[PDB]
Amino acid sequence: GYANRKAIFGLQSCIVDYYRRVSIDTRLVQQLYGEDGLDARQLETVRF
Amino acid sequence: MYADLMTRTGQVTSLEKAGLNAREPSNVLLRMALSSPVQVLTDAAVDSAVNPIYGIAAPTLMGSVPRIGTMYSDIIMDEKYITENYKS
Amino acid sequence: EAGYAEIAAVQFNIAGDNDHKRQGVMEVTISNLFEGTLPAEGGIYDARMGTTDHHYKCITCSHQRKQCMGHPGILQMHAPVLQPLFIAEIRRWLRVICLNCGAPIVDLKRYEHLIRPKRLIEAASSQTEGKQCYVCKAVHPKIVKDSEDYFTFWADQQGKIDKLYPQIIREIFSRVTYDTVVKLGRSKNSHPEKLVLKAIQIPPISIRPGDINNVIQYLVRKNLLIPKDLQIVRGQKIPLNIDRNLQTIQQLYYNFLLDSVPSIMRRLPRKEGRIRKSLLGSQVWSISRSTICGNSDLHLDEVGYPISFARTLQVAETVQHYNINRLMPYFLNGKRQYPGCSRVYKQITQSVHDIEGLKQDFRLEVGDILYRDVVTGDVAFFNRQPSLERSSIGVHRIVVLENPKISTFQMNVSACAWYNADFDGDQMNLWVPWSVMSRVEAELLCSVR
Amino acid sequence: PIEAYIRQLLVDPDVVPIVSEKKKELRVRPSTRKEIFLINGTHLAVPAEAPIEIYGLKLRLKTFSPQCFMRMAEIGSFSPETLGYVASGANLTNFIRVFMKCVDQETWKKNGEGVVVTTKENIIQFTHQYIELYKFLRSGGHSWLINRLAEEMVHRKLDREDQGSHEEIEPEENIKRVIFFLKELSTMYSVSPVFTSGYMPLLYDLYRAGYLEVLWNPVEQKFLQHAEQREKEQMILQQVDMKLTEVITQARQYFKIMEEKIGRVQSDAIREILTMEGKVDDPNSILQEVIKACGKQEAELITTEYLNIKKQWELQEKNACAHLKLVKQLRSGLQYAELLKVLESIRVLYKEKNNTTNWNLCKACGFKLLCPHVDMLIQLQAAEASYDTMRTKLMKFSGINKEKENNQGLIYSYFCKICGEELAHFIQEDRTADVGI
Amino acid sequence: MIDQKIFETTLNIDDPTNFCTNVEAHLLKELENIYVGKCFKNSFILNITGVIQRSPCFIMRTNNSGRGYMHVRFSAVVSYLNAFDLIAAVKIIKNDSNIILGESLLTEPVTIVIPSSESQNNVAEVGQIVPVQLANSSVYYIPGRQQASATGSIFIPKHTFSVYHVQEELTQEQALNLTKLVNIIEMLLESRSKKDFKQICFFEKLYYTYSISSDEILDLKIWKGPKGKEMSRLKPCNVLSFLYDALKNKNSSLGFWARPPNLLKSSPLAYQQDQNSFNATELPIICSAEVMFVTLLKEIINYLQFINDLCDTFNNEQLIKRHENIWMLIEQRKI
Amino acid sequence: RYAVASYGPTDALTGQPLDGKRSHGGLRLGEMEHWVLTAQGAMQTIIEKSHDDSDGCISYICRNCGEPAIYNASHPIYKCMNCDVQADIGMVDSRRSSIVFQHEMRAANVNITSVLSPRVFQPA
Amino acid sequence: IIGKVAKIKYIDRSVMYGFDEPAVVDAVMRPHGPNDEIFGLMRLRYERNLNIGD
Amino acid sequence: IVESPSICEGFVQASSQTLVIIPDNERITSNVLTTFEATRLVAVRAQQLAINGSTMLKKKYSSPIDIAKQELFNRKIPLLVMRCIKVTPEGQKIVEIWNPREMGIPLLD
Ligand SMILES: [Zn+2]
Ligand SMILES: [Zn+2]
Ligand SMILES: [Zn+2]
Ligand SMILES: [Zn+2]
Repeated sequence: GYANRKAIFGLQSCIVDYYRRVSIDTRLVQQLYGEDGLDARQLETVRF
Repeated sequence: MYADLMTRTGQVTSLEKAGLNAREPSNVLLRMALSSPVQVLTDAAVDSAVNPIYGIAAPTLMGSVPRIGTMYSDIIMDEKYITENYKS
Repeated sequence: EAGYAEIAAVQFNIAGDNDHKRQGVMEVTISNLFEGTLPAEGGIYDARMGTTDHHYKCITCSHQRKQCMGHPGILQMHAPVLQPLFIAEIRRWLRVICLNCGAPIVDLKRYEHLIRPKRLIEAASSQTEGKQCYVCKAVHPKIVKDSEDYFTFWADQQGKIDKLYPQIIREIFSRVTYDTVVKLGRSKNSHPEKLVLKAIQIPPISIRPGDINNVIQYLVRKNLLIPKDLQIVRGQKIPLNIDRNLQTIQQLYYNFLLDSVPSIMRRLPRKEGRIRKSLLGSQVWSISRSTICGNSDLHLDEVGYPISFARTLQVAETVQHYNINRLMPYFLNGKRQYPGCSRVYKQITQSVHDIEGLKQDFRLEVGDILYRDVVTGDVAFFNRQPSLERSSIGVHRIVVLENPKISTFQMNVSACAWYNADFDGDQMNLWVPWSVMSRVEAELLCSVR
Repeated sequence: PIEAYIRQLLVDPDVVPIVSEKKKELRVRPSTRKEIFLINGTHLAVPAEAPIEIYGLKLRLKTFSPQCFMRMAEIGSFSPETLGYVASGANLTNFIRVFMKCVDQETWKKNGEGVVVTTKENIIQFTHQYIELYKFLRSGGHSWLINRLAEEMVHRKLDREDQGSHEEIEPEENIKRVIFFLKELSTMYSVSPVFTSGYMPLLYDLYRAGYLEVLWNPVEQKFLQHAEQREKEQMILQQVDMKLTEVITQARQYFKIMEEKIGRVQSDAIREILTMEGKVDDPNSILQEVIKACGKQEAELITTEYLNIKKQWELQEKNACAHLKLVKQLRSGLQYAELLKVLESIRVLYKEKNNTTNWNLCKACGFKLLCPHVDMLIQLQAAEASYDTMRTKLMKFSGINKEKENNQGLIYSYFCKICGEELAHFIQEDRTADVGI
Repeated sequence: MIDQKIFETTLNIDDPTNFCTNVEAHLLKELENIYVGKCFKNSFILNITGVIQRSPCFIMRTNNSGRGYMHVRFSAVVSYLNAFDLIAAVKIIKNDSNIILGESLLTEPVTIVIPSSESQNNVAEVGQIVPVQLANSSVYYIPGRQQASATGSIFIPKHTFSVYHVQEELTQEQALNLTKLVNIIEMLLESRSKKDFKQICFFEKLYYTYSISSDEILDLKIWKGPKGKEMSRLKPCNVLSFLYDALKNKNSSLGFWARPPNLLKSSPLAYQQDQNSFNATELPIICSAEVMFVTLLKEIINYLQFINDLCDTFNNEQLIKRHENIWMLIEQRKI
Repeated sequence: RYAVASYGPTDALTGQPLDGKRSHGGLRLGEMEHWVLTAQGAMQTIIEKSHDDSDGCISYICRNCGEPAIYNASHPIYKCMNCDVQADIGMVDSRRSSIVFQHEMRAANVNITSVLSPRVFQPA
Repeated sequence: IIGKVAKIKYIDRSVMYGFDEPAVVDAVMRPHGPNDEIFGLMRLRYERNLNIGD
Repeated sequence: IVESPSICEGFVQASSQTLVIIPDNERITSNVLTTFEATRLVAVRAQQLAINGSTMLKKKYSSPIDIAKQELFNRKIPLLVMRCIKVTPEGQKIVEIWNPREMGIPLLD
């Protein structure tokens, strides 16, 4: 709980904007969310 | 998300009070909630700090709700569609 | 007449005498509490600062207890008092300016290259004792902090000791120009003159319902003792009774604000503090808790919910032309059958009506709000603490258990993986949305699927 | 009325500071702290009251920007004196620069522009010009002019951003037949076809319909039949549910009228027999009451009286009487002094003074007009009544007493016995006046 | 005065669907319901002329009501009352042992607080109407009120005046601006001309600074009124045609300008000189022509409106002779 | 087991329900539950629970100066004791615990001015 | 369960049974406390069987 | 010399903004409603139906939620989605206006 609360209060300001970037109210944290722009719930494990 | 946040300023910031003060110096209300409101509030007053409202803690501490998810995109009334289609 | 608005930014500043004089709605002049069953006007309980009872209204906003947020007052101190939060700041301003002409002693241009937050700190960090002022020819004494309290300051001129009373501190700080403040990093709103108060702000009644009132009453009573026309100049000897009275006033104010940080600032910090218990957390109505149980006949997106709890929690349905026929059987059952209803809101009277005291209506009026009982098929938020994952709060379809002897929240065993739950004695919260907006979003976003 | 006090109230604004010398004849004291200059040009300040000699005076010609004046006009709630002050500062007007320029000569020099006067009588002239300048800024003149020019410049800006400022063609044959399928399905499922270039809303519609096989497999007709079937069962179930719920409503109305007529004991007994029959909420309670405990006529009158209440409720729905709208203006709060006269205009329509136990009736139409506790509540609200003094007075209108011990639901509020409206609420006694003096 | 203004506000729309059917009609109706007849933003709104700009009908974000709001920028005709202004219709409402309150019956709803410490206003009668002179204080415009709060006193003509030393003249734009003032002058002057001369001259003679026993019908072919005293060999100059020719740039406006008590105030004429022959007890006010022109034209506007309101209110001999103790006090203070 | 009501006993200071079953108050939607609801995007649920069901109220803030104002539809009050002539009051959806929080900071000689969101207009 | 009024006419500081499950009054007595004064002591009994959730 | 504060500085009220609508052909945001936006649209429409109840849906349903969902699915919802892109220091507010009657609905029914 000590580590969980500190992690959230530092990370919670990160919100995906209309460019799928991750930013803090103006300031880019990621140029693209996850560098692929996808959701974790919508991933398939596929062999190449 | 951890690495990109901790390394967005060119230096490895932390997930503690010192790290938050570097990434987000002007977000007093979020900084007040984390560790010690009295110390942050005193420093904000002398510095004449201006706190924009964003994220979660800042809207929450002011009694509002964060602009996230369903609240991110606001909804406007379709003026043109109603006039031709609806009646008073 | 008041339009809709949102807060875009918040500005933090130091509150001076002018701010307190403007924002205050009344001036405290007496130490009496109540003149009978009403608060005494001019006291610390005056109704112009708000109301907390049903026995009287707020004189200012003319609202009841619920709709009045409180308004601040003014207490004109007979002698100046230092600001408890910014005492350290005062010390900084006592180590940079001359105490006889006000001009800066350190060279401002030597701190031009610094960022404005740290200019004053790194300018006052260096020793300034003994430096000779360039415009009045005065030697700067050393500002030593009294070790026995958090506010008293002494000036030492090579063994000549003096006590810097708050009036002397005000007279020293008021002689400082805004150019010095700006070139030292601080903004125009952070002028040192605001660091000494002569008109403190009495917090509104909504902040102190009903110990803090005792501290304020003590402060007012002991402030009345100080002569109103008391004058303090540097180097003047003071009678010991007046000195100890000023000590008591300042200590009372400091303990009113920073008592070992009952005080105002003690309400903020910890888990049971203002921020983490009243703002980041919340106590809510229309919520239920019970021990969870296993039920293999329920779907993974269904929760078994007792009928007794179903008749306590309600769902707000607005009466229109499309649901007049469906909601009508709920109306006729009332609190005597299930499913029924317990409470009706009417647009005609803009008020709230019971269902047992209202049985003379054939049907409902369009626009009314019906608070019906929870039925099978309703969606509900279902939560287990601690909430570590975002699947810890999920929306399940309610299956109402008609057995009156069942008091547990039953769910499929395969649904425990969402909440990291088991049936060794865990308890889980459950609240049924009633607002249409929250009920829509439960079905579309928060569904456990 | 000596010169000293005039120079003293000159000190009040941040403009016109003081140059001070130890060897002069003038002597005035300020009302608050004042930032001052000196010969040898040192910038100092003085406390609220302190004897300061006057070598001379300097009014600064502060230069603002037109953007500040535009921002104030956007706020549009400033006194004409401040607007004119800034307009003269922002070179939008030429008033302060005219009332000044009484300079004896450029006898002193610093950073900012300004008028400098260091004499014995030209300082008097400076004071007279300053007083007359603010007299003009406060008078009827300069108030028409500045307000008019601010309105004109705002209107011109609105014109600048108002008047001076401000493609698919054909789908493919595969998507042509898919959009034909969607067009035929629109009258059959919750789908409306659009003509976007990216084909994407069509893809979501097909995915949502659970049938994406149109794109490659020409088997659309079986899904059309499937949609027709599903719509058919949907309509059948909807109509069955509507019939069931109207039957339930009519049966509950019948039983409620039975309860109000023949009493709780007989009604609950009939509920008991129907409960151990599986036929509750079905209008065979009519037959049960016919052959049980009474005659067929006493149930015939129940049916006719049900129809009578239905007709009366329909007539009440048809009501368009004046009093109704008046009641709305009584239930909006809105300036107690006006709701008091609204209540005055409503009380003329009463019939028998209707003190207690029943509704007031409208003589103009005949239906219910206003419950008495509402009248008393309005009187108290207009009569500066506190909540406690309002909760206790509305206690003769209290609802059902210990007749009902409880309805298994914990309630903290009283209700009116005449209509059921919530009178007030009580949770705990305040008990804060216990500390008296 | 009565002048145009622009306001910004936010309106709450309870039912957005019905509102959006006729947005302009609903917006004008709601603005008229909310703001017409009230004091807001240091002014008293009389009419809502129109809406210049508006926002899309947003949906409120911070609550679950589904209600809407709209930002409206609208142009409205409002009234701003200045200091030292003339109101010729002030009916006394409250005359107690503490304070005197009167109400105006003109297009500027204003309550007048008359201090009951001067011999002029100490004795009056409740229900009597009287012209009122406003003091040198700002008119209070408390938001949400149906009236403007302002102090005032019964108008006694004064014996003093002012002299303006003008050294800088007009330009083309600075005279096109005063064209609006001269338009107001000519409108008020036509209003004067469309009414019978008997009460005009009665009121003008009674509010002359000195005693006018002789009768004269002085004419300028544009303004008509009784002639009074002169000042030796000095001949007035009509400020209206003076400003017209100054706009035509065939005249110089520099010098000393004065409006002495003996001068016909409501007339467009005033005194100009190359050197002060006036026996003024106040120092000349150094200034340009903008301030003197605007002040003189505003004074002419005020006195013309005062006379017009006096003649509008007092229609017959009964009204004028009912209040003749005020008028008696008026003659008692003239030279 | 517990299930209380739509209303009941209320805290005097914060305006929130009391604590737990023993006081007949409500149950706590704590810090970790607002994290989950924000993560899920459930914002209208937060309004229903943290505002409608706990302490939500209406706060009036003057636009011209950012200080709290005084508004009352009945017994018309439209005033602001910092500017008093140029008040432009706008209502903001807040909660009583936040207003109490802001007043406590002002009691500590910290000025709290709220900058309301500016008006937005079409360019037509 | 316990009637109690404070004389001001009267204000009712009564004690109400706020529990969902009904109880049975088992013992009622009026002892004297350490300050030699009457206080009310009531014992409520619940017939508890084993039910779902225990 | 940096002098005493004036009236030009110290304004609390932010200046008004001008809504700059990006033209349709120059839009960058997706032509597909997100689940958040679709949920917000359905909730707003359901609440407004609970207020007004006037709808042009040909089918009949006994709940505002169902009517709002069918209105969104049948592309007959009287709402627009405004996607705030950027607030410019000079005053402009660049936004994107999207019509939910011509975007792909992510919901399922
Ligand atoms: Zn209040
Ligand atoms: Zn010095
Ligand atoms: Zn009627
Ligand atoms: Zn204000």
